[PDB]
Amino acid sequence: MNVNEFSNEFDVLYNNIMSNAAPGLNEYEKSVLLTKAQEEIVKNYFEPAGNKYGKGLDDSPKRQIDFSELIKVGEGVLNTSAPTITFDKRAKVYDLPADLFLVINEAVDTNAGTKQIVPISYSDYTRLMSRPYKEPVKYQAWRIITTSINNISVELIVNSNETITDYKVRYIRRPAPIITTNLSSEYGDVTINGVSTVSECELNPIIHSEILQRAVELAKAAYQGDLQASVELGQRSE
Amino acid sequence: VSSEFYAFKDGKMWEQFAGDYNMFFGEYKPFSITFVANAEEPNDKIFNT
Repeated sequence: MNVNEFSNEFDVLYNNIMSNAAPGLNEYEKSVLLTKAQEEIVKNYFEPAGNKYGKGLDDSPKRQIDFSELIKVGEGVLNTSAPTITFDKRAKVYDLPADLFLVINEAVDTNAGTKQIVPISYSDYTRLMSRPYKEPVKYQAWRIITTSINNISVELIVNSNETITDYKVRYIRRPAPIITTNLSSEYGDVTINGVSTVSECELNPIIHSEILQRAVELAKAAYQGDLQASVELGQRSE
Repeated sequence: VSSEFYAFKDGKMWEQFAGDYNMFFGEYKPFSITFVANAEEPNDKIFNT
């Protein structure tokens, strides 16, 4: 649905059926609530335990088509510009894309061959580095996060005697804001995520109705509810 | 005068309560009503509708 359609259907669901019988809502507030709603739906439908069906990203076709228009494949760039300090001796620091929301598949192309990357935990690192060999398996590579400055930097711990030629990242792109009107017209200086103009939803139409309903519930809780409503509806914010 | 109420302005006699509504002496004047909304005045309210 278009942003105008978003606003009109939002005023048909909230505001009763366009009766002007509930707290009047501005376009900036509607844009804010729609943005919050789309982040909430993304975070709830990625994590299987956040929704009611118990299904995550690729557990059903519906979730696949939901997250389809956010999947992005990008290459990581070497962070040799900054001579920072690494935690591991054989770690090549790489910078991830800026519009990164969630990583789901990462791979590295070495001289030996392509090796799928395994995100290792802080405990698994200590467990596997207390052994004789202290290297990954033949067909995998390790990755841990390190010092990052207004970005995401990752330590690529690949087996020694090898070189890294490419670092591909299939990640969920950060959703763009949902803005119904140019906010600079009526309002002095207000933004949603650094944007002031109209911003169409960069998602599949599948979850647009869900976003609208979640925004309606958020508006109802905030503008017609008490502390209990806010606390109860903040549970579904993660 | 008789059973009718009359007025005099600008050199002419205007019969009142006989013409079209809100037109006084040929000019349109508005009507308005102001009423204070003070219920539970010790509490801070947001006026919504």
